Amino acid sequence: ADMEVIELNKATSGQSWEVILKPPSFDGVPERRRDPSLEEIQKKLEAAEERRKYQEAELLKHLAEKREHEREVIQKAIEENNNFIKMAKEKLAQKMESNKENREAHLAAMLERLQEKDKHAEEVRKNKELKEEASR
Amino acid sequence: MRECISIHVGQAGVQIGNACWELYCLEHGIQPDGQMPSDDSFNTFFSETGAGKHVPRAVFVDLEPTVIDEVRTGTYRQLFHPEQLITGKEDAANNYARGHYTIGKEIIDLVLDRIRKLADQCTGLQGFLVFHSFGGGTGSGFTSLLMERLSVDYGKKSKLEFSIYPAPQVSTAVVEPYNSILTTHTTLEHSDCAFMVDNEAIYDICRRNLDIERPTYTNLNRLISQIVSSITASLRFDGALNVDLTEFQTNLVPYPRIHFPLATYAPVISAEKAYHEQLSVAEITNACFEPANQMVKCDPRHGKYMACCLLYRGDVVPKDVNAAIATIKTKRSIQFVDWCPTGFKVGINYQPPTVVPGGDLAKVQRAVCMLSNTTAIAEAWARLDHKFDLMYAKRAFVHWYVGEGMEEGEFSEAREDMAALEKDYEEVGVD
Amino acid sequence: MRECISIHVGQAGVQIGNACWELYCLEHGIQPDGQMPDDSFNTFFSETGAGKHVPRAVFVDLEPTVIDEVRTGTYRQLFHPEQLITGKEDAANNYARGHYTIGKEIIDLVLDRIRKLADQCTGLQGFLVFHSFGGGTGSGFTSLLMERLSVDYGKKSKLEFSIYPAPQVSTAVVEPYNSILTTHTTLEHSDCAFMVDNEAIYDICRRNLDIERPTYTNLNRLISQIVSSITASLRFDGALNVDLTEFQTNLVPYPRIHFPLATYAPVISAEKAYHEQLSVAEITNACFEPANQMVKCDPRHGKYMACCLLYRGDVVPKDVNAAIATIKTKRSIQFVDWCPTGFKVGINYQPPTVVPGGDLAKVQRAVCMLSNTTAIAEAWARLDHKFDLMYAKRAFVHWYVGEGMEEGEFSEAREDMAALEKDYEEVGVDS
Amino acid sequence: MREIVHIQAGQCGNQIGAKFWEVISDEHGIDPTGSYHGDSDLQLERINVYYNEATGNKYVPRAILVDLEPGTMDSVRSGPFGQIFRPDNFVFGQSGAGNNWAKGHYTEGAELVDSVLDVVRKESESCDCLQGFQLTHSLGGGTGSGMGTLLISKIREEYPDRIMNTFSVMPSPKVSDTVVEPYNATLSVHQLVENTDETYSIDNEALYDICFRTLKLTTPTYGDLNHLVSATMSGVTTCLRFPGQLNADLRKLAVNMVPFPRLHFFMPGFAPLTSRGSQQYRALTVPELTQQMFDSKNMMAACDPRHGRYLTVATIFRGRMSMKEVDEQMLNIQNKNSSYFVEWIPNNVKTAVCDIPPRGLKMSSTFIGNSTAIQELFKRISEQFTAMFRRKAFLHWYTGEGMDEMEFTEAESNMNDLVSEYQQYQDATADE
Amino acid sequence: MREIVHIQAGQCGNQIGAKFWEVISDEHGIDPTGSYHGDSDLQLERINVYYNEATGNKYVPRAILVDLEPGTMDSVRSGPFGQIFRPDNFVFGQSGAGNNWAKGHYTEGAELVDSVLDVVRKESESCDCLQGFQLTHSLGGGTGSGMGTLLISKIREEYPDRIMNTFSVMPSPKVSDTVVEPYNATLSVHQLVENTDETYSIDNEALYDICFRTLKLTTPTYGDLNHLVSATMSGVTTCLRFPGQLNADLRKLAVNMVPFPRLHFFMPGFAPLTSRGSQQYRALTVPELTQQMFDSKNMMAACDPRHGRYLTVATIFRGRMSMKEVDEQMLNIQNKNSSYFVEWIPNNVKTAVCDIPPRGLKMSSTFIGNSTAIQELFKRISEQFTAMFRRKAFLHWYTGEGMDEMEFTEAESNMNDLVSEYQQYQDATAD
Ligand SMILES: Nc1nc2c(ncn2[C@@H]2O[C@H](COP(=O)(O)OP(=O)(O)OP(=O)(O)O)[C@@H](O)[C@H]2O)c(=O)[nH]1
Ligand SMILES: Nc1nc2c(ncn2[C@@H]2O[C@H](COP(=O)(O)OP(=O)(O)OP(=O)(O)O)[C@@H](O)[C@H]2O)c(=O)[nH]1
Ligand SMILES: Nc1nc2c(ncn2[C@@H]2O[C@H](COP(=O)(O)OP(=O)(O)OP(=O)(O)O)[C@@H](O)[C@H]2O)c(=O)[nH]1
Ligand SMILES: Nc1nc2c(ncn2[C@@H]2O[C@H](COP(=O)(O)OP(=O)(O)O)[C@@H](O)[C@H]2O)c(=O)[nH]1
Ligand SMILES: [Mg+2]
Ligand SMILES: [Mg+2]
Ligand SMILES: [Mg+2]
Repeated sequence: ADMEVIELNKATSGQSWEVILKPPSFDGVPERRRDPSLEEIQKKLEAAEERRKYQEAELLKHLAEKREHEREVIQKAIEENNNFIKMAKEKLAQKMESNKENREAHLAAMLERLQEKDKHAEEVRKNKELKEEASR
Repeated sequence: MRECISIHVGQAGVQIGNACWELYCLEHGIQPDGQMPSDDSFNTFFSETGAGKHVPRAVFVDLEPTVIDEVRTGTYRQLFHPEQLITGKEDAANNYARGHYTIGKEIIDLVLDRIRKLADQCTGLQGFLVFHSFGGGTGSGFTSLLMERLSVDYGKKSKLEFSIYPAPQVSTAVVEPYNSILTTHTTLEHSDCAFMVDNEAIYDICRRNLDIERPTYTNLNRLISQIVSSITASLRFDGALNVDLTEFQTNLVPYPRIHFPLATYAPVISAEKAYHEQLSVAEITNACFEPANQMVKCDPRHGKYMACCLLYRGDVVPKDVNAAIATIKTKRSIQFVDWCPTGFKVGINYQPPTVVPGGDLAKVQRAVCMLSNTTAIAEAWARLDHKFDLMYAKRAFVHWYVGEGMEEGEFSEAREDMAALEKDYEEVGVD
Repeated sequence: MRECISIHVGQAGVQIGNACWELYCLEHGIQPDGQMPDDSFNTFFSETGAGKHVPRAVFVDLEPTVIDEVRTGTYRQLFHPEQLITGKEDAANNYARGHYTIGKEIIDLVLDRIRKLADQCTGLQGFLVFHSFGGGTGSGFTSLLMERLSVDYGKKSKLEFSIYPAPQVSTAVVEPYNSILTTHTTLEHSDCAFMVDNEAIYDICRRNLDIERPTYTNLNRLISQIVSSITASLRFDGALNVDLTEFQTNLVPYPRIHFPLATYAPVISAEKAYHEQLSVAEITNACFEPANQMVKCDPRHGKYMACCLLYRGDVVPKDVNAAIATIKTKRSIQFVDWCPTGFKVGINYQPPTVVPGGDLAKVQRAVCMLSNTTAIAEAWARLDHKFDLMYAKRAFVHWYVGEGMEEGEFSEAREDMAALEKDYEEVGVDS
Repeated sequence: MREIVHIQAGQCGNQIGAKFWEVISDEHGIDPTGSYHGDSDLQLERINVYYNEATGNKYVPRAILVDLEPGTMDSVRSGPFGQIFRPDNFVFGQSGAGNNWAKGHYTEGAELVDSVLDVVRKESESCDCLQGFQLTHSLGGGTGSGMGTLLISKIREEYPDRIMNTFSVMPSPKVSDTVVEPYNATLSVHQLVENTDETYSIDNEALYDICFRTLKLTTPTYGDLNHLVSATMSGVTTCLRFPGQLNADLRKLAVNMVPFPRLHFFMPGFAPLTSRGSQQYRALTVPELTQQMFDSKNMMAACDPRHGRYLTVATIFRGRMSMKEVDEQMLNIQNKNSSYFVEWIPNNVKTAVCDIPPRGLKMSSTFIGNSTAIQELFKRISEQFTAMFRRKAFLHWYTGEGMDEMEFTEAESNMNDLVSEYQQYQDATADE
Repeated sequence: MREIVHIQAGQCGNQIGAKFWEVISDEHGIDPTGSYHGDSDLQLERINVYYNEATGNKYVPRAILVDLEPGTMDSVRSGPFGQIFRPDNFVFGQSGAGNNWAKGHYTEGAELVDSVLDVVRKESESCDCLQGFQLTHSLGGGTGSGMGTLLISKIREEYPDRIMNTFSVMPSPKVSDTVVEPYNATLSVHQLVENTDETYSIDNEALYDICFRTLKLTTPTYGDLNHLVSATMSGVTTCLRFPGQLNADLRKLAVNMVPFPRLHFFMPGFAPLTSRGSQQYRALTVPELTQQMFDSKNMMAACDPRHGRYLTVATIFRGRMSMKEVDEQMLNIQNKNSSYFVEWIPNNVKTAVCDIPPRGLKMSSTFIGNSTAIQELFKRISEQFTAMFRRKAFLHWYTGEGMDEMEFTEAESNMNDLVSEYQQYQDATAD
């Protein structure tokens, strides 16, 4: 049955009032930080940008390390191929020279054998000459 | 003269702005070219040019150009001047950190410069109305960046928000709870009064009251604009309640942090329906105490009121209002906190409710918007905080924010501030 | 573009070369004078200003008789005189005379000619070396040439087409010695070698072609067909192509295990007319049967490590996959456990061309399978055993020693063959 | 976020890429000459994402075609839409990769890489707002695999802030073209884990199984497999090339799909499954389209989604249908199959509906899942890799290119850590 | 490998050499004037192996005719083909050697040797590609034996890299009563073991036995014996004289025939056995040729091949016959008679077929065997040598010429080591 009506304002396109059904059971109205600073805002935005830029730089540092490894694998294949050439070249020169030496040695040994036969023959001839004429 | 500057950030903010400014033009008889065949109060929202044209006191901002490109090519291209439609090239990709720290830093000075030029045209600037989503990277990230700078440049000048609270029925990012908590923490000490609009509550009203099977942003925005219009009617017409922005705060916000009033609107009637008898003042007032008509899903029975405002519009008489309030008190508790009186501040604005011709809403002789500051709204923060906690415990998606220069400690700081907010709502309702 | 240099060493290499180059000319429509009224044949033939097409080949023999027939024969205008290189005295079935005594006199001249051919290449893939195992030139000069090519061209791909000895057609009792010495010396210098066992070819000619007493002309026409199949992928642009490098990658699992088994199908006599047309499935099945093999050995007793199928003529990929899938279901065809996928396929549009008045029938489709099977180790065992029999008594060793070779080279060569047999054994074991 | 730069590398990359361009040109109403002959403004709204507008009425794919072998390039030019491509965008070598990842990544590929980057830079510098890159390649060969990942790393270096997206075709012994596919795939996966933002795992094992088991094709060919690849590629790119709210660009898609940086390997799904020859078909309702989400039989990666949990899912419905029915059917599938969605990522399934169906179908659905079950694909490759690696089989072809054994050990270890990481999130609970 | 230089020394050497030149001139279609009047290109293909082409259409034997006695020269000039020889190539002394090896080797032979070398050097330096030398001589006399072996050592000193081949006729008490023949033969064998690469052991014991037992000639003459020598010489040189694959030159023959340097003494065999200028009109078949050619009765050395083992065999078939039948018959003989072939020299039997039969026959076969049974020939000489040497009989004939007893002891020891070496390989096993 009870209701307190307090007229507030009256205007050209409006009217307002306050309707109170019950007063507050507890009297004494209710039972902050500044500002912020443009400098404080800028410091935080700059710090976040430096973090974003630092991580992008780290990604780039790692991608550059991959480029370095790429050059190192290309170089390794060049070096292994070069050592293969060098190895084959020396193995082949050694084999061709050893074979030359052995073949010329075999030819020298057989010619020396035949030359000894000639020395023996002249010695045989000597004996025949000692027997012939110098007898009868 | 008491001018209000409107700021529309990101897709949600821009699209809601399109709906609001279309409705304001219909209410004041301003054509889409800014012409009007002329009670002076509309000047708080529209400035006038040398050619006799009426220009919204507004800035539209997006980090991508697509949505605003529609405003600059559309029906209202002559309503706004090109300098008040600001776009970047690349958006914030649903990432608060991207909107706040990376891309935002590129357009902030330009936005503040445009805002400053609008403020220079004001003789009694009341403050700012900021429209944005919680979920998007621009709506979340760019808005908090802008709110901080506005507090620096316009110290102790009123800032009110119309914030879109996320719903999975229409959500575009899994990360929306992260962005919502990050923006709420950063904007909290910078906003004086914020009206959250839960996309699910609006989606359900469109489905139930408007018989829309699958509501679109166009359906959601038309309904949102009606509530925005109810809230701003007495700034734009010679009203008696919420006459200045400072008055929203005085009437609804007893403590700085607990500044999230609940809006309840009635009636929402389908246009494509059989001829019916107009709802009385009693019927629309009763509809104010029905959770189904709320702009945020929550249970006022699980909370306590600290302030209640009833904003009537159209063919409304004080005698019928008082009788309606008297019947409600007899059948319902309507529990207020110990320190506040159990009551209502009522305002009647004689300007009729207006609807877009060919829209989903029926034109009504009388409507009402109740703005109440209830502790029940804490339920909306709890739902968001729980989704944040689930993902954050695993650091799911965190690398996207850290990659933009955000620190993991900011997620903890933002969440601790939300925990203190939930604790404040609990402590405020105690006795 | 993608050139391949062919080197034909000694009688076998030169005579097989005559058959190969005659067949290539018929396949590409090149006349015996180098005139011709795709584009890929350019990998094997260079072109002069007068529009004449010249084989990218060198023919070398230490005696002039066999090459003298080339320079007086039907294809005398096909080759330039500088690419037909002959000495005066042969290697007398002695590896040491081929590698050292006689070979060292012509080696620089041969490398000078290959250098001039390589200078005309823009994309040299490498070398194809044709030779017998048994002759003094085919064995000794080839190993000398192989070592010298590794010096001048490093790791540039070197593939062999090697004639494995058969007593039915053998001309020297010392063929097993020449075979082992050339295999030991060439092993580290060759990337992939296709052995052709003269007995397998002799038996195919007798059994499939009804030739009572096969001659080199009979053997070489059949050999020419297998070579042309291996090289058609390089000389034509077909449905699926396989270059020099792809052969090594797909057939060679370890550097020393580089001896694929060739199997060709179908081999039909120029009579009948009912014995065709065989399907893709029928010709593919014929590749896994021992009678069609180029080397005598038993794959059922070995394990497959890699299989390459080179199809030619009226062949469709769907036909091939169907045939490979049925081969996959065959329990009797076992693959090593360290090989999840063993198949590589080549498909060329051109049906196999036959030499007019030849023993082979015209077929609509043919296939050459190249498979690396541990069963090929049986061919090395047969050769190693004949070497052991004679070597235990040092029979004929004095002929090599007389030319400057040491007995230690024979021991070293045989130990390397023992390690090769041991490698085939180790490769077939499961992990 | 407008332009995407497309790169096609190697035989597989070029075959699948050419099919993508013919399927999307038909959807956007573009003929083989580059002229628009469609009859819908939706076809041109986002045309600039994949096409450059050239002199007059012509549209040119922002595509770069790469191979170390010339043959594939000829085959593309000779194809139905072969003439649509920019002639200067064909970058090919003369000597292939020999199915060797090391030749594609370090030797032959490295020699061709700068010629490719010059063409990609020309296309990229012309962009008003470059989203990033889309690469189609196989992981089993030498060029697409080795050179493709070399390109990715070189591109990451010059465009570090752009999105790197791949359609990576995984090898299978069931439809294999080289013995060394396990080596080439493992070495590539190692590169993808570190250097891509998003990878569609297109598995030849799954494509073969779909053709053989579902389509009843006794002997599947690459033509049969590629018909499923092109339907998938069209489906997963629908959101990028037509107007819409969800995953409208490469970065918004990555933010919704990738909760942890290394876990960016997607399992694509498609319904209805059809064969090139099946020009029937008259079927498919909304509940029917939705049921195929958990259907292992509809997965383009050979993993059973019921063996793991979905971290995130993007679902694309195409054709004229009720958005209400789609929402109900999609909610039902999540509620009924609760156990296959991680509870610690709320609302992790996002749905989009495009009015334009693909050609031949009136209704279709495409699924993009970030599932912990993708570990089965990586385990299958790891086991095949190990069977070869344990015996050092074919290893000389890689070390012969200057590579060390340690790169093999590192790639294998990284792929096994990826498997271990998927397992960790599979077992995680919302105990929170 | 083209030119062979032929040397004929002493009575036997000149008689057998003259017969060789008449038989081969008829086969190559050359008349007694040097003019070619044949009717086959095969006759001239390898004509240069034995003939120089002189001014005009004439062909001149590359033959040097040597004797210490003038009478034989006169008899050669007066013979049927006597005028074909180069007049300046007849080098004759006036003294004779009186069946004394020492006179031929050290004394009278040494005084004539330089005149012979004058002529051999002229013939050798004219050669495009000198194969080496072929000497015909007896071992029982003084010139052929002593001077012949002196020539071998002198020529070898100047041509150490050329092949040295001989047709050495072994003495027998059945044909010659000269008591010192075993001394002359032993002293010559010692020289041959060290200085020749290949020696055809033509045994007068076997020739006499064939004439007496098979040909039924009660009192054989040198004319009868020489008819078997010339048939043998024609047969063993067929591969050198006509185009072919097997043993086409002196070095390839040595490589196939000589497993150990000292064991270079061949046992020749021939079928059919005929008497002088006698028909014919019944040609032997392939199985008959194959059997007859491996029979003790058909061996030109008096050794039973069934008493030893074949180290190596060269078989030459002449006439129009099936190469298939020859291959079957040759394989049958070595499979059936496995025990007469060493198992440690695989495929040690090589077969050649020449279309051109010798005159008077339609079909013929020539066998060249390196058999361990040749030790029977050396043992027969050694036993006759020792019977004389034990008593120092006739020693003063040799010591009177300057020789020492030690040379006799050394020659005997060397020949017995050769016997012991044949026995060693006869008993060796493959195991
Ligand atoms: N009520 C309503 N909600 C919207 C509208 N547009 C987007 N949203 C909601 O807002 C959230 C998405 O944020 P947006 O405003 O689109 O994104 P943005 O501010 O442009 O930020 P970025 O695109 O990430 O740069 C989701 O909750 C959407 O449902 C709109 O027109 N009306
Ligand atoms: N398939 C085939 N094999 C051949 C041919 N010619 C010779 N051979 C074989 O190769 C071996 C003989 O080696 P050759 O090539 O003739 O001798 P070479 O390389 O000329 O060596 P020398 O003459 O000793 O300098 C034996 O196995 C022969 O059967 C041929 O034309 N075709
Ligand atoms: N088959 C054959 N043997 C012969 C011929 N003439 C001689 N002999 C044999 O040769 C040996 C005799 O040696 P000769 O050739 O006469 O001696 P020479 O070389 O002339 O040397 P001297 O007369 O001593 O100066 C004995 O064994 C005779 O049987 C012949 O024409 N044919
Ligand atoms: N789905 C599909 N896979 C292919 C196709 N072509 C080749 N492949 C596969 O790709 C891998 C071979 O690599 P590929 O791209 O041909 O080698 P590249 O040219 O060196 O890059 C294997 O897994 C083949 O199964 C194709 O058209 N479609
Ligand atoms: Mg936006
Ligand atoms: Mg030869
Ligand atoms: Mg005499």
